[PDB]
Amino acid sequence: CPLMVKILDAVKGTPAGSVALKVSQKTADGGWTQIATGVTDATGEIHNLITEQQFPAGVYRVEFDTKAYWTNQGSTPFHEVAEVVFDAHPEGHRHYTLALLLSPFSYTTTAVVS
Amino acid sequence: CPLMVKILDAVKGTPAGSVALKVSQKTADGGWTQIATGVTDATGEIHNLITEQQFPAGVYRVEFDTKAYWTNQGSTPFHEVAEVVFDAHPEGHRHYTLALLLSPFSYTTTAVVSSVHE
Amino acid sequence: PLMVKILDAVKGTPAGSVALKVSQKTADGGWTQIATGVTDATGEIHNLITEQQFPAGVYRVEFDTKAYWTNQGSTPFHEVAEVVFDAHPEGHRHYTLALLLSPFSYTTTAVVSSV
Amino acid sequence: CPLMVKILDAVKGTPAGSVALKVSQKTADGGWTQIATGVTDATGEIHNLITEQQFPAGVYRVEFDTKAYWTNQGSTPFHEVAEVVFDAHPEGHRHYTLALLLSPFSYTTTAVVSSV
Ligand SMILES: N[C@@H](Cc1cc(I)c(Oc2cc(I)c(O)c(I)c2)c(I)c1)C(=O)O
Ligand SMILES: N[C@@H](Cc1cc(I)c(Oc2cc(I)c(O)c(I)c2)c(I)c1)C(=O)O
Repeated sequence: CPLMVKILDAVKGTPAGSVALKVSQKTADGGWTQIATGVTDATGEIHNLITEQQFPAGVYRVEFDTKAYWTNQGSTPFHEVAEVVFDAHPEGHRHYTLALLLSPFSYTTTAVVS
Repeated sequence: CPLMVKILDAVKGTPAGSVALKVSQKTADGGWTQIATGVTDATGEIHNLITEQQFPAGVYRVEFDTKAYWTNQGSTPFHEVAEVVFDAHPEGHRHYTLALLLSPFSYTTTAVVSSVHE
Repeated sequence: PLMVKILDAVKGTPAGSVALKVSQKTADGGWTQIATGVTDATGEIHNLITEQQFPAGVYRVEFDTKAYWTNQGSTPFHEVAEVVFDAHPEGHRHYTLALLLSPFSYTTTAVVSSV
Repeated sequence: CPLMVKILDAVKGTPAGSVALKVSQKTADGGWTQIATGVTDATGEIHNLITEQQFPAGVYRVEFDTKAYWTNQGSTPFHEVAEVVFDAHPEGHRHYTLALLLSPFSYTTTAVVSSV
Protein backbone atom coordinates (compact mmCIF):
# COMPACT_ATOMS: atom_id res chain seq x y z
CA CYS A 1 0.00 0.00 0.00
CA PRO A 2 2.37 2.71 -1.27
CA LEU A 3 -0.46 5.23 -1.69
CA MET A 4 -2.87 5.69 1.20
CA VAL A 5 -5.49 8.29 2.04
CA LYS A 6 -7.02 9.42 5.35
CA ILE A 7 -9.98 11.76 5.04
CA LEU A 8 -11.45 13.44 8.13
CA ASP A 9 -14.66 15.40 8.48
CA ALA A 10 -13.87 18.51 10.54
CA VAL A 11 -17.56 19.21 11.22
CA LYS A 12 -18.52 15.80 12.59
CA GLY A 13 -15.12 14.76 13.95
CA THR A 14 -15.30 11.43 12.18
CA PRO A 15 -13.49 10.07 9.12
CA ALA A 16 -15.22 10.97 5.85
CA GLY A 17 -16.88 7.81 4.57
CA SER A 18 -17.87 7.13 0.98
CA VAL A 19 -15.69 9.81 -0.61
CA ALA A 20 -15.13 9.03 -4.30
CA LEU A 21 -11.59 9.54 -5.52
CA LYS A 22 -9.48 8.79 -8.54
CA VAL A 23 -5.75 8.61 -9.09
CA SER A 24 -4.14 9.79 -12.35
CA GLN A 25 -0.53 9.63 -13.54
CA LYS A 26 1.05 12.34 -15.69
CA THR A 27 2.00 10.98 -19.13
CA ALA A 28 4.93 11.80 -21.43
CA ASP A 29 2.95 14.40 -23.41
CA GLY A 30 1.83 16.19 -20.23
CA GLY A 31 -1.67 14.69 -20.16
CA TRP A 32 -3.25 12.55 -17.46
CA THR A 33 -4.04 8.85 -17.37
CA GLN A 34 -6.38 7.43 -14.74
CA ILE A 35 -4.84 4.41 -12.97
CA ALA A 36 -7.32 3.78 -10.17
CA THR A 37 -10.58 4.83 -8.56
CA GLY A 38 -12.14 3.97 -5.25
CA VAL A 39 -14.38 5.13 -2.46
CA THR A 40 -13.33 5.55 1.17
CA ASP A 41 -14.64 3.16 3.76
CA ALA A 42 -16.10 4.26 7.09
CA THR A 43 -12.56 4.89 8.35
CA GLY A 44 -11.84 7.44 5.62
CA GLU A 45 -9.34 5.12 3.96
CA ILE A 46 -9.03 3.04 0.81
CA HIS A 47 -7.10 -0.20 1.12
CA ASN A 48 -5.21 -1.60 -1.86
CA LEU A 49 -5.84 1.50 -3.92
CA ILE A 50 -2.89 0.72 -6.17
CA THR A 51 0.10 -1.63 -6.10
CA GLU A 52 3.83 -0.89 -6.14
CA GLN A 53 3.77 -2.06 -9.78
CA GLN A 54 1.33 0.72 -10.69
CA PHE A 55 3.23 3.36 -8.73
CA PRO A 56 6.53 4.16 -10.46
CA ALA A 57 8.26 7.49 -10.06
CA GLY A 58 6.35 10.38 -11.63
CA VAL A 59 3.77 13.10 -11.06
CA TYR A 60 0.40 12.00 -9.73
CA ARG A 61 -2.98 13.59 -9.18
CA VAL A 62 -5.48 12.44 -6.61
CA GLU A 63 -8.90 13.98 -7.09
CA PHE A 64 -11.47 13.74 -4.29
CA ASP A 65 -15.17 14.32 -4.92
CA THR A 66 -15.71 16.51 -1.90
CA LYS A 67 -18.73 18.25 -3.42
CA ALA A 68 -20.78 15.02 -3.50
CA TYR A 69 -19.67 14.29 0.04
CA TRP A 70 -21.01 17.64 1.33
CA THR A 71 -24.13 17.57 -0.84
CA ASN A 72 -24.93 14.17 0.68
CA GLN A 73 -24.32 15.49 4.24
CA GLY A 74 -26.74 18.36 3.54
CA SER A 75 -24.12 21.14 3.28
CA THR A 76 -23.53 23.52 0.39
CA PRO A 77 -19.75 23.44 -0.14
CA PHE A 78 -17.32 25.82 -1.77
CA HIS A 79 -15.03 23.52 -3.72
CA GLU A 80 -16.04 21.46 -6.74
CA VAL A 81 -13.38 18.93 -5.93
CA ALA A 82 -10.18 18.53 -3.92
CA GLU A 83 -7.03 18.11 -5.96
CA VAL A 84 -3.72 16.81 -4.65
CA VAL A 85 -0.83 16.95 -7.15
CA PHE A 86 2.67 15.69 -6.33
CA ASP A 87 5.89 14.11 -7.60
CA ALA A 88 6.26 10.58 -6.31
CA HIS A 89 9.51 8.76 -5.54
CA PRO A 90 8.22 5.43 -4.19
CA GLU A 91 11.32 3.51 -5.23
CA GLY A 92 12.47 2.00 -1.93
CA HIS A 93 9.21 0.94 -0.26
CA ARG A 94 8.42 4.62 0.28
CA HIS A 95 4.82 4.96 1.51
CA TYR A 96 2.68 8.03 0.81
CA THR A 97 -0.32 8.99 2.95
CA LEU A 98 -2.49 11.84 1.74
CA ALA A 99 -4.25 13.31 4.75
CA LEU A 100 -7.25 15.42 3.91
CA LEU A 101 -9.26 17.43 6.41
CA LEU A 102 -12.68 18.55 5.17
CA SER A 103 -15.04 21.43 5.95
CA PRO A 104 -17.68 22.82 3.55
CA PHE A 105 -15.62 25.96 2.84
CA SER A 106 -12.10 24.69 3.62
CA TYR A 107 -9.85 21.67 3.22
CA THR A 108 -6.31 20.84 4.21
CA THR A 109 -4.15 18.55 2.16
CA THR A 110 -1.12 17.25 4.06
CA ALA A 111 1.30 14.57 3.10
CA VAL A 112 3.13 12.08 5.28
CA VAL A 113 5.96 10.34 3.45
CA SER A 114 7.46 7.29 5.14
CA CYS B 1 -2.82 48.09 16.93
CA PRO B 2 -0.26 45.64 18.22
CA LEU B 3 -2.71 42.74 18.48
CA MET B 4 -5.42 41.94 15.92
CA VAL B 5 -7.59 38.89 15.29
CA LYS B 6 -9.20 37.45 12.15
CA ILE B 7 -11.63 34.64 12.74
CA LEU B 8 -13.19 32.68 9.91
CA ASP B 9 -16.02 30.17 9.90
CA ALA B 10 -15.06 27.23 7.67
CA VAL B 11 -18.60 25.90 7.62
CA LYS B 12 -20.30 29.02 6.30
CA GLY B 13 -17.43 30.62 4.39
CA THR B 14 -17.76 33.90 6.27
CA PRO B 15 -15.87 35.56 9.05
CA ALA B 16 -16.98 34.44 12.50
CA GLY B 17 -19.00 37.30 13.97
CA SER B 18 -19.77 37.75 17.67
CA VAL B 19 -16.99 35.51 18.94
CA ALA B 20 -16.15 36.47 22.49
CA LEU B 21 -12.51 36.56 23.51
CA LYS B 22 -10.22 37.55 26.36
CA VAL B 23 -6.57 38.49 26.43
CA SER B 24 -4.47 37.67 29.50
CA GLN B 25 -0.83 38.34 30.34
CA LYS B 26 1.35 35.94 32.31
CA THR B 27 2.49 37.56 35.60
CA ALA B 28 5.83 37.27 37.38
CA ASP B 29 4.48 34.55 39.70
CA GLY B 30 3.26 32.38 36.81
CA GLY B 31 -0.39 33.41 37.05
CA TRP B 32 -2.56 35.20 34.50
CA THR B 33 -3.96 38.69 34.53
CA GLN B 34 -6.78 39.63 32.17
CA ILE B 35 -6.04 42.86 30.28
CA ALA B 36 -8.76 43.03 27.64
CA THR B 37 -12.03 41.42 26.55
CA GLY B 38 -13.94 41.80 23.35
CA VAL B 39 -16.24 40.31 20.75
CA THR B 40 -15.57 40.08 17.00
CA ASP B 41 -17.50 42.26 14.59
CA ALA B 42 -19.07 40.94 11.38
CA THR B 43 -15.62 40.91 9.67
CA GLY B 44 -14.29 38.55 12.34
CA GLU B 45 -12.08 41.25 13.82
CA ILE B 46 -11.68 43.31 16.97
CA HIS B 47 -10.46 46.87 16.60
CA ASN B 48 -8.45 48.59 19.36
CA LEU B 49 -8.28 45.49 21.58
CA ILE B 50 -5.22 46.78 23.45
CA THR B 51 -2.71 49.65 23.04
CA GLU B 52 1.08 49.55 22.56
CA GLN B 53 1.61 50.51 26.21
CA GLN B 54 -0.46 47.52 27.41
CA PHE B 55 1.61 45.22 25.24
CA PRO B 56 5.20 44.89 26.45
CA ALA B 57 7.18 41.74 25.79
CA GLY B 58 5.83 38.80 27.79
CA VAL B 59 3.68 35.72 27.49
CA TYR B 60 0.04 36.30 26.50
CA ARG B 61 -2.94 34.02 26.18
CA VAL B 62 -5.87 34.82 23.88
CA GLU B 63 -8.91 32.70 24.67
CA PHE B 64 -11.78 32.49 22.19
CA ASP B 65 -15.20 31.24 23.24
CA THR B 66 -15.64 28.95 20.24
CA LYS B 67 -17.91 26.59 22.14
CA ALA B 68 -20.58 29.29 22.55
CA TYR B 69 -20.14 30.31 18.91
CA TRP B 70 -20.88 26.76 17.71
CA THR B 71 -23.67 26.27 20.23
CA ASN B 72 -25.30 29.46 18.91
CA GLN B 73 -24.89 28.18 15.32
CA GLY B 74 -26.82 25.02 16.25
CA SER B 75 -23.74 22.84 15.87
CA THR B 76 -21.92 20.43 18.17
CA PRO B 77 -18.41 21.62 18.97
CA PHE B 78 -15.49 19.65 20.27
CA HIS B 79 -13.28 22.25 21.96
CA GLU B 80 -14.24 23.92 25.22
CA VAL B 81 -12.34 27.01 24.15
CA ALA B 82 -9.73 27.91 21.55
CA GLU B 83 -6.46 28.99 23.15
CA VAL B 84 -3.57 30.87 21.61
CA VAL B 85 -0.54 31.27 23.88
CA PHE B 86 2.60 33.06 22.71
CA ASP B 87 5.60 35.08 23.79
CA ALA B 88 5.06 38.51 22.31
CA HIS B 89 8.04 40.44 20.96
CA PRO B 90 6.61 43.85 20.06
CA GLU B 91 10.02 45.56 19.73
CA GLY B 92 10.67 47.07 16.36
CA HIS B 93 7.06 47.94 15.61
CA ARG B 94 6.16 44.27 15.27
CA HIS B 95 2.39 43.74 15.23
CA TYR B 96 0.47 40.46 15.61
CA THR B 97 -2.59 39.16 13.78
CA LEU B 98 -3.98 35.97 15.26
CA ALA B 99 -5.74 34.17 12.44
CA LEU B 100 -8.18 31.52 13.52
CA LEU B 101 -10.01 29.12 11.17
CA LEU B 102 -13.02 27.47 12.86
CA SER B 103 -14.93 24.22 12.25
CA PRO B 104 -16.91 22.42 15.01
CA PHE B 105 -14.32 19.64 15.45
CA SER B 106 -11.24 21.55 14.30
CA TYR B 107 -9.51 24.94 14.50
CA THR B 108 -6.32 26.33 13.01
CA THR B 109 -4.35 28.99 14.83
CA THR B 110 -1.92 30.95 12.71
CA ALA B 111 0.02 34.09 13.51
CA VAL B 112 1.09 36.84 11.10
CA VAL B 113 3.87 38.96 12.45
CA SER B 114 4.53 41.16 9.40
CA SER B 115 2.19 42.61 6.80
CA VAL B 116 4.78 41.71 4.11
CA HIS B 117 7.00 38.84 3.02
CA GLU B 118 10.82 38.53 3.31
CA PRO C 1 -14.77 40.11 -7.02
CA LEU C 2 -11.93 37.61 -6.75
CA MET C 3 -9.22 38.20 -4.12
CA VAL C 4 -6.49 36.00 -2.65
CA LYS C 5 -4.58 36.02 0.62
CA ILE C 6 -1.63 33.66 0.77
CA LEU C 7 0.14 33.10 4.09
CA ASP C 8 3.38 31.34 4.84
CA ALA C 9 2.87 29.12 7.91
CA VAL C 10 6.61 28.67 8.41
CA LYS C 11 7.50 32.39 8.52
CA GLY C 12 4.29 33.95 9.86
CA THR C 13 4.16 36.42 7.00
CA PRO C 14 2.26 36.62 3.71
CA ALA C 15 3.62 34.58 0.82
CA GLY C 16 4.96 37.09 -1.70
CA SER C 17 5.83 36.50 -5.37
CA VAL C 18 3.51 33.51 -5.73
CA ALA C 19 2.53 32.99 -9.37
CA LEU C 20 -1.07 32.12 -10.12
CA LYS C 21 -3.46 31.70 -13.02
CA VAL C 22 -7.25 31.93 -13.10
CA SER C 23 -9.20 29.73 -15.50
CA GLN C 24 -12.89 29.50 -16.29
CA LYS C 25 -14.64 26.20 -17.07
CA THR C 26 -15.95 25.97 -20.62
CA ALA C 27 -19.10 24.30 -21.95
CA ASP C 28 -17.34 21.12 -23.05
CA GLY C 29 -15.64 20.66 -19.69
CA GLY C 30 -12.42 22.41 -20.72
CA TRP C 31 -10.70 25.52 -19.33
CA THR C 32 -10.10 29.05 -20.56
CA GLN C 33 -7.45 31.32 -19.04
CA ILE C 34 -8.88 34.62 -17.89
CA ALA C 35 -6.00 36.07 -15.86
CA THR C 36 -2.52 35.51 -14.48
CA GLY C 37 -0.66 37.37 -11.76
CA VAL C 38 1.85 37.25 -8.93
CA THR C 39 1.22 38.07 -5.30
CA ASP C 40 2.73 41.22 -3.92
CA ALA C 41 4.51 41.31 -0.56
CA THR C 42 1.20 41.20 1.31
CA GLY C 43 0.33 37.90 -0.40
CA GLU C 44 -2.50 39.51 -2.40
CA ILE C 45 -3.18 40.45 -6.04
CA HIS C 46 -5.11 43.62 -6.72
CA ASN C 47 -7.36 44.03 -9.73
CA LEU C 48 -6.93 40.37 -10.66
CA ILE C 49 -10.09 40.32 -12.76
CA THR C 50 -13.11 42.60 -13.21
CA GLU C 51 -16.78 42.03 -12.49
CA GLN C 52 -17.62 41.45 -16.16
CA GLN C 53 -14.74 39.01 -16.43
CA PHE C 54 -16.15 37.05 -13.49
CA PRO C 55 -19.63 35.71 -14.37
CA ALA C 56 -21.26 32.69 -12.75
CA GLY C 57 -19.52 29.40 -13.53
CA VAL C 58 -16.83 27.06 -12.29
CA TYR C 59 -13.36 28.57 -11.84
CA ARG C 60 -9.94 27.17 -11.19
CA VAL C 61 -7.11 29.12 -9.58
CA GLU C 62 -3.70 27.47 -9.82
CA PHE C 63 -0.99 28.69 -7.41
CA ASP C 64 2.63 27.94 -8.16
CA THR C 65 3.50 26.86 -4.63
CA LYS C 66 6.33 24.58 -5.78
CA ALA C 67 8.29 27.58 -7.09
CA TYR C 68 7.56 29.53 -3.89
CA TRP C 69 9.04 26.81 -1.66
CA THR C 70 11.98 26.26 -4.05
CA ASN C 71 12.84 29.98 -3.94
CA GLN C 72 12.56 29.81 -0.14
CA GLY C 73 15.05 26.91 -0.03
CA SER C 74 12.54 24.22 0.95
CA THR C 75 11.56 21.12 -0.95
CA PRO C 76 7.77 20.97 -1.06
CA PHE C 77 5.36 18.14 -1.50
CA HIS C 78 2.78 19.56 -3.87
CA GLU C 79 3.54 20.23 -7.53
CA VAL C 80 0.94 23.01 -7.49
CA ALA C 81 -2.03 24.10 -5.40
CA GLU C 82 -5.34 24.21 -7.31
CA VAL C 83 -8.56 25.77 -6.03
CA VAL C 84 -11.67 24.80 -8.05
CA PHE C 85 -15.08 26.21 -7.16
CA ASP C 86 -18.52 27.27 -8.43
CA ALA C 87 -18.78 31.07 -8.48
CA HIS C 88 -22.05 32.98 -8.10
CA PRO C 89 -20.99 36.65 -8.19
CA GLU C 90 -24.52 37.99 -8.55
CA GLY C 91 -25.00 41.11 -6.48
CA HIS C 92 -22.08 42.30 -4.37
CA ARG C 93 -20.72 38.80 -3.79
CA HIS C 94 -16.92 38.99 -3.50
CA TYR C 95 -14.66 35.94 -3.17
CA THR C 96 -11.48 35.70 -1.13
CA LEU C 97 -9.36 32.61 -1.59
CA ALA C 98 -7.32 32.18 1.56
CA LEU C 99 -4.33 29.89 1.17
CA LEU C 100 -2.15 28.77 4.10
CA LEU C 101 1.17 27.25 3.03
CA SER C 102 3.64 24.85 4.59
CA PRO C 103 6.09 22.72 2.53
CA PHE C 104 4.10 19.49 3.13
CA SER C 105 0.62 20.94 3.65
CA TYR C 106 -1.74 23.66 2.53
CA THR C 107 -5.20 24.80 3.54
CA THR C 108 -7.57 26.35 1.01
CA THR C 109 -10.42 28.34 2.51
CA ALA C 110 -12.96 30.64 0.95
CA VAL C 111 -14.51 33.78 2.36
CA VAL C 112 -17.60 34.76 0.36
CA SER C 113 -19.33 38.07 1.12
CA SER C 114 -23.09 38.28 0.83
CA VAL C 115 -25.10 41.01 -0.91
CA CYS D 1 -7.10 3.32 24.83
CA PRO D 2 -9.59 6.16 25.25
CA LEU D 3 -7.21 9.01 24.44
CA MET D 4 -4.76 8.88 21.56
CA VAL D 5 -2.79 11.55 19.77
CA LYS D 6 -1.43 11.88 16.25
CA ILE D 7 1.05 14.67 15.60
CA LEU D 8 2.42 15.55 12.16
CA ASP D 9 5.13 17.92 11.06
CA ALA D 10 3.90 19.94 8.11
CA VAL D 11 7.39 21.15 7.24
CA LYS D 12 8.98 17.74 6.87
CA GLY D 13 5.98 15.58 6.00
CA THR D 14 6.64 13.12 8.80
CA PRO D 15 4.98 12.53 12.14
CA ALA D 16 6.35 14.76 14.91
CA GLY D 17 8.57 12.58 17.08
CA SER D 18 9.60 13.30 20.67
CA VAL D 19 6.92 15.87 21.39
CA ALA D 20 6.34 16.22 25.13
CA LEU D 21 2.76 16.43 26.39
CA LYS D 22 0.83 16.56 29.64
CA VAL D 23 -2.80 15.57 30.20
CA SER D 24 -4.78 17.34 32.95
CA GLN D 25 -8.37 17.02 34.16
CA LYS D 26 -10.38 20.07 35.23
CA THR D 27 -11.38 19.97 38.90
CA ALA D 28 -14.65 20.90 40.60
CA ASP D 29 -13.25 24.31 41.55
CA GLY D 30 -12.06 25.03 38.03
CA GLY D 31 -8.45 24.08 38.73
CA TRP D 32 -6.44 21.29 37.08
CA THR D 33 -5.07 17.92 38.09
CA GLN D 34 -2.36 16.15 36.16
CA ILE D 35 -3.19 12.62 35.11
CA ALA D 36 -0.52 11.74 32.56
CA THR D 37 2.60 12.88 30.77
CA GLY D 38 4.39 11.32 27.83
CA VAL D 39 6.40 11.86 24.69
CA THR D 40 5.40 10.93 21.12
CA ASP D 41 7.20 8.06 19.43
CA ALA D 42 8.51 8.25 15.87
CA THR D 43 4.98 7.82 14.52
CA GLY D 44 3.75 10.89 16.44
CA GLU D 45 1.70 8.77 18.87
CA ILE D 46 1.68 7.81 22.56
CA HIS D 47 0.40 4.36 23.40
CA ASN D 48 -1.36 3.70 26.71
CA LEU D 49 -1.47 7.35 27.75
CA ILE D 50 -4.29 6.70 30.24
CA THR D 51 -6.80 3.92 31.00
CA GLU D 52 -10.58 4.03 30.61
CA GLN D 53 -10.90 4.11 34.37
CA GLN D 54 -8.80 7.29 34.41
CA PHE D 55 -10.95 8.94 31.70
CA PRO D 56 -14.49 9.70 32.99
CA ALA D 57 -16.57 12.40 31.34
CA GLY D 58 -15.31 15.88 32.09
CA VAL D 59 -13.07 18.63 30.79
CA TYR D 60 -9.48 17.76 29.87
CA ARG D 61 -6.50 19.82 28.72
CA VAL D 62 -3.70 18.29 26.70
CA GLU D 63 -0.69 20.59 26.57
CA PHE D 64 1.84 19.90 23.82
CA ASP D 65 5.38 21.26 24.06
CA THR D 66 5.55 22.45 20.48
CA LYS D 67 7.93 25.29 21.34
CA ALA D 68 10.61 22.79 22.37
CA TYR D 69 9.90 20.68 19.28
CA TRP D 70 10.50 23.64 16.95
CA THR D 71 13.49 24.90 18.96
CA ASN D 72 15.06 21.43 18.64
CA GLN D 73 14.37 21.44 14.85
CA GLY D 74 16.35 24.70 14.51
CA SER D 75 13.23 26.73 13.66
CA THR D 76 11.57 29.75 15.18
CA PRO D 77 8.14 28.91 16.62
CA PHE D 78 5.30 31.25 17.38
CA HIS D 79 3.34 29.42 20.05
CA GLU D 80 4.55 29.06 23.58
CA VAL D 81 2.60 25.80 23.88
CA ALA D 82 -0.27 24.04 22.07
CA GLU D 83 -3.29 23.42 24.27
CA VAL D 84 -6.29 21.31 23.39
CA VAL D 85 -9.13 21.75 25.88
CA PHE D 86 -12.29 19.65 25.52
CA ASP D 87 -15.24 18.16 27.43
CA ALA D 88 -14.74 14.42 27.05
CA HIS D 89 -17.78 12.13 26.65
CA PRO D 90 -16.41 8.61 26.60
CA GLU D 91 -19.72 6.89 27.38
CA GLY D 92 -20.71 4.11 24.99
CA HIS D 93 -17.06 3.21 24.31
CA ARG D 94 -16.22 6.44 22.48
CA HIS D 95 -12.50 7.04 22.07
CA TYR D 96 -10.68 10.23 21.15
CA THR D 97 -7.76 10.86 18.88
CA LEU D 98 -6.31 14.34 19.09
CA ALA D 99 -4.84 15.10 15.70
CA LEU D 100 -2.33 17.93 15.66
CA LEU D 101 -0.75 19.43 12.53
CA LEU D 102 2.33 21.53 13.28
CA SER D 103 4.05 24.33 11.40
CA PRO D 104 6.29 26.91 13.17
CA PHE D 105 3.71 29.70 13.00
CA SER D 106 0.52 27.61 12.75
CA TYR D 107 -1.10 24.46 14.09
CA THR D 108 -4.36 22.65 13.51
CA THR D 109 -6.08 20.82 16.33
CA THR D 110 -8.71 18.33 15.23
CA ALA D 111 -10.48 15.57 17.09
CA VAL D 112 -11.65 12.21 15.79
CA VAL D 113 -14.27 10.50 17.91
CA SER D 114 -14.81 6.82 17.14
CA SER D 115 -16.82 3.96 18.59
CA VAL D 116 -13.72 1.85 18.00
N1 LIG E 1 -2.75 4.41 13.18
C1 LIG E 1 -2.15 5.37 12.25
C2 LIG E 1 -2.00 6.64 13.08
C3 LIG E 1 -2.72 7.79 12.42
C4 LIG E 1 -3.92 8.27 13.00
C5 LIG E 1 -4.58 9.31 12.38
I1 LIG E 1 -6.34 10.31 12.91
C6 LIG E 1 -3.98 9.85 11.18
O1 LIG E 1 -4.68 10.79 10.64
C7 LIG E 1 -4.49 12.05 10.61
C8 LIG E 1 -5.31 12.63 9.64
C9 LIG E 1 -5.37 14.06 9.35
I2 LIG E 1 -6.69 14.56 7.84
C10 LIG E 1 -4.56 14.94 10.07
O2 LIG E 1 -4.60 16.25 9.82
C11 LIG E 1 -3.68 14.34 11.11
I3 LIG E 1 -2.55 15.79 12.11
C12 LIG E 1 -3.62 12.94 11.43
C13 LIG E 1 -2.75 9.35 10.58
I4 LIG E 1 -2.01 10.23 8.82
C14 LIG E 1 -2.15 8.30 11.25
C15 LIG E 1 -0.84 4.86 11.71
O3 LIG E 1 -0.77 3.71 11.26
O4 LIG E 1 0.15 5.57 11.72
N1 LIG F 1 -7.23 40.97 1.95
C1 LIG F 1 -7.33 41.68 3.22
C2 LIG F 1 -6.19 41.13 4.06
C3 LIG F 1 -6.55 39.84 4.74
C4 LIG F 1 -7.66 39.08 4.33
C5 LIG F 1 -7.94 37.91 4.99
I1 LIG F 1 -9.50 36.56 4.59
C6 LIG F 1 -7.04 37.53 6.05
O1 LIG F 1 -7.32 36.50 6.77
C7 LIG F 1 -6.97 35.30 6.73
C8 LIG F 1 -7.52 34.50 7.75
C9 LIG F 1 -7.31 33.12 7.92
I2 LIG F 1 -8.16 32.05 9.45
C10 LIG F 1 -6.43 32.44 6.98
O2 LIG F 1 -6.20 31.15 7.11
C11 LIG F 1 -5.85 33.30 5.92
I3 LIG F 1 -4.60 32.36 4.57
C12 LIG F 1 -6.08 34.70 5.74
C13 LIG F 1 -5.89 38.34 6.48
I4 LIG F 1 -4.66 37.68 8.03
C14 LIG F 1 -5.68 39.50 5.78
C15 LIG F 1 -7.13 43.16 3.08
O3 LIG F 1 -5.98 43.60 3.09
O4 LIG F 1 -8.09 43.92 2.98
